Amino acid sequence: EVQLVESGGGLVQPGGSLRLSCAASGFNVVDFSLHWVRQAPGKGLEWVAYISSSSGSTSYADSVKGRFTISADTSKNTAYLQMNSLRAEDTAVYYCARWGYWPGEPWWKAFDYWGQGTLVTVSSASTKGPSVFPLAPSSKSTSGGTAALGCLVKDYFPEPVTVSWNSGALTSGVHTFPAVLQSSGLYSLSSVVTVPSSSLGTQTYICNVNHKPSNTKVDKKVEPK
Amino acid sequence: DIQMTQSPSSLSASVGDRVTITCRASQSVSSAVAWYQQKPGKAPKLLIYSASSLYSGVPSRFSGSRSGTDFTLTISSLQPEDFATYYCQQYLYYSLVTFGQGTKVEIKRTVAAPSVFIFPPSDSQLKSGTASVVCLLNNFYPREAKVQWKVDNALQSGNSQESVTEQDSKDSTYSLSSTLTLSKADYEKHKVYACEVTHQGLSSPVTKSFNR
Amino acid sequence: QVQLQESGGGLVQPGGSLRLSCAASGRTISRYAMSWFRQAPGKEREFVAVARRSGDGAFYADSVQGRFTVSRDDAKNTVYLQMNSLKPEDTAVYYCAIDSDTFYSGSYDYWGQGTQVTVS
Amino acid sequence: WCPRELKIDPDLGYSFLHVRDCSPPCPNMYFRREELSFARYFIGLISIICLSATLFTFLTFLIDVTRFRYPERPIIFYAVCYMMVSLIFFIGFLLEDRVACNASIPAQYKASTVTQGSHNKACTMLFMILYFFTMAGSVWWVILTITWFLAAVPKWGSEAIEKKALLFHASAWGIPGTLTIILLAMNKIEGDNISGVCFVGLYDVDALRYFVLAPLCLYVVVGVSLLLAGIISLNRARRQLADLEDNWETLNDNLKVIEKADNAAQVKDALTKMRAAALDAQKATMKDFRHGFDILVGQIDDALKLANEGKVKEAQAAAEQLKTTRNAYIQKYLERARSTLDKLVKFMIRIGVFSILYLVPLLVVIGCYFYEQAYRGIWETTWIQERCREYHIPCPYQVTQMSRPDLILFLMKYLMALIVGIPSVFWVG
Repeated sequence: EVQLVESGGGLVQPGGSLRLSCAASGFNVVDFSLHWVRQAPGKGLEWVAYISSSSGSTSYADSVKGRFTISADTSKNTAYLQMNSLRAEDTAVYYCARWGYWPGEPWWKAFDYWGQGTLVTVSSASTKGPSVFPLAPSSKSTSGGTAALGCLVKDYFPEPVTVSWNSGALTSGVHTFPAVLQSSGLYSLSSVVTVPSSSLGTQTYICNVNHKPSNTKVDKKVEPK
Repeated sequence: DIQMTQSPSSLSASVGDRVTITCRASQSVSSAVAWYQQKPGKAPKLLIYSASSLYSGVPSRFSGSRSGTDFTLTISSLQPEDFATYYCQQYLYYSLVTFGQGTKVEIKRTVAAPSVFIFPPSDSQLKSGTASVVCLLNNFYPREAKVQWKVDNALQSGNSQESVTEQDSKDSTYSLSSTLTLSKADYEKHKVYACEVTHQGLSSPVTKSFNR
Repeated sequence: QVQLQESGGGLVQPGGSLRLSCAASGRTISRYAMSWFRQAPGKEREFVAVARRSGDGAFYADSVQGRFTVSRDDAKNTVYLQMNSLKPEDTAVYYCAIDSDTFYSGSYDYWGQGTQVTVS
Repeated sequence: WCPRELKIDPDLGYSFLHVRDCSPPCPNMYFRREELSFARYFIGLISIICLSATLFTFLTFLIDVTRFRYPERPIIFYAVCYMMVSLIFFIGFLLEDRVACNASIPAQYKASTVTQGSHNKACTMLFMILYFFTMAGSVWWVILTITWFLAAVPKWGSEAIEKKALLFHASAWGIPGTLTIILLAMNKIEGDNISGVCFVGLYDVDALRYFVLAPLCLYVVVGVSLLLAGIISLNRARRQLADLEDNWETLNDNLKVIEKADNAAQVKDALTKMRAAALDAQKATMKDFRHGFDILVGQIDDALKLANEGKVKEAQAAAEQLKTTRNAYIQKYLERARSTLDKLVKFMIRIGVFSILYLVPLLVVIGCYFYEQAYRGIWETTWIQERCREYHIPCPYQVTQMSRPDLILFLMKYLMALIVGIPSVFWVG
């Protein structure tokens, strides 16, 4: 079956350079045009590049003009995209799409087959471990009813961190939050859980955070005040 | 240059309903628009091309229509799997591809007011020196809510950040956290801190306060 | 400088259907959203429903879902709230309201007076 | 049910009021004497001017036999048919009741009555001409709608309709001819007294039910259906030619905009409207007339790829090669289409005016025929109830339901059945 595989994403510094690769299985790049479309985190799709391997008809968007470069190889059936002097707003997930040629249905069919798409981010700061802090519920905050426990993790890079409650024992009524970028360029996240009365279960609630690139295992305790 | 204005920036439709999404082209782009489906975390899959033709593989629920410079996607039946983001693309040429802003089709639900809570900082923060106060809204269906921070009835701007979860699986609800960060030199200024929430399910804004 | 008037209701026998209207003067409501709220003794100031503009739809509460319907016409500047299966515990006054934020934050700045309703 | 003053010897076909050997009276059916005189004078007054106008139309035909081509030739057979109709209806006024009436005889104690049957009377010939040419005129209007259809959907000229003229005459004198021989075979000829002619569907309910009113209703349905089909097929092919003209003029004007322009920006901003116009023009449309737009779009593609690479004069040289492709395939197709689609506009306007000026009298005649169809039993019952003592027949038992029909309705029916010949003059002069 015809398919596309993207590779090359990772952490890069501002002003750096990166080369993404899109490999095709099935069709040939000489019979189809290959496009790159980027999606910023929390935003919509915008077209960033395209290539026609039949003759070479490269053109880009106005946001990346004079800053990106696209090419293709027919021997390895691949398309490469190179970015030099990356700005901080170029962090996105990049998707590889296939578009046919005039005339007929192949052109009228738009981007038909899309790759998995790989994520590139602009690393303003190097890696560091998360700091796990408690969010102590107030004693008078709905005494005898449902009260919220929580752990706030701050100042961790890169993005993927996993927060678990009692090694996954409590899963009902939990809410982990999508991480946000601070003004310092660092990541923050909060995890909350609502438990009813019972002196909050009279057990030491724990937050086990997993941050693999910093290989941290901070299993913190949260207690009422 | 050619701009596609996709009007209903967020739709809320239930199972089996009929969904209409519109897209307006600035220029007189011919019947070359494509409607795309994107599930959260994956790549777009083509639904409709040439403004009328269904793709080989997509169900016959989807259909497209063109009226001059207006383009419409109609989903006759809304299966639970058809809850994704839908995009409008004009393709007049390879180098002119401009997308729409996108419509997030969410699940309609009975409106519930948020259960707001506020957390004071910790001793670990004052050992660190960066005070963070968090105020969370729990289980409110319409996402259009807001929260303001009061420091002795004073408004603060630019120092609060909001994080909102996507719609849940069981109850199809939301959860939001507003975090305000101060330095300790900026912490003991005034004595009380309040977070007030306004939501369409709440008549009067609900305030949660704590003194220092 | 803007006012909103409400009508309908009164002393209604149980099980019936009504149609309570609400019309605003002093400002066009082609770019705003209205809402209906309920105030009862014991449990004060409950929420009923919200009507948006033409692009969006209409949203309802939990104890009123399915048995109500909210509609809106912008030429005459009127919004309608409908009743069905009116169980007689709704001995409460009904309030129309208008949102003061175009981004639907629900900020209520022009409430009105509220039409009283008595069932049984 | 028939008095001694109204009884005839048998086996002559006389059938009035569903009883053998009876016939309606000649001078008075239920109207006044002065009212009948005024109605007869009014019929003669319209008849003389109708004969004059229709004879003017036939003289206009006679001054040049090839003046009207076959897309509009059936209007002159329409004119001659309705000139014979008006001539018969004027003969009715001139001859009063000397033809479509039997004579009285005091010695036999019989009264003047309606001729109904063969006998040896010119009323047979009058029925032949009147019914034949009325049905023929209606069928000729149907044929005119057919000829407009042949000039609308399977677009023909004044040659292909000529090659079907023998079959057209065969129909337009065959359905009226066969219907006339059927009605003469079944002995359903009757006689007027108001006007002075002979016709079918006057004192028999079924003859007016499905041998006069039903054929005219079928003709109207067929004609309106064919007219609406022509209108839809002409205004689909008009607006689909209108947008293709708009797509082509926004391509030709923009090609001039490109040619006398500068900079690397407006060459792209103008060519991007060319490509959008070319794709929509391809959708309108034969295989060579879609492959041509296919190679034009690719020619815009070759011009647009040079413009993106910041080459301005090469886009001028690439766009100027579109002029050869336009002349080689289209641009003679438009003024040939705008002529065949604007003589058809004016033909459609004339046939619409003719239809809206002829159908309304025809629809009035259909309505009055329906009115005479409905209340036949009530009218005859009122006749019997009012005319009982002087005819010595037993009076009706019950159900009076007094209803004397109005002179206005029947005079309208005799009025709009003759003004239909006036509609030719508008096309003649």
